[PDB]
Amino acid sequence: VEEKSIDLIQKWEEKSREFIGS
Repeated sequence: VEEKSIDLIQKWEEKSREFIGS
């Protein structure tokens, strides 16, 4: 299994944007 991990570090690629966004 290695799909769950991709969700935890993809959500982070949107999190990054949450940075300077807020």
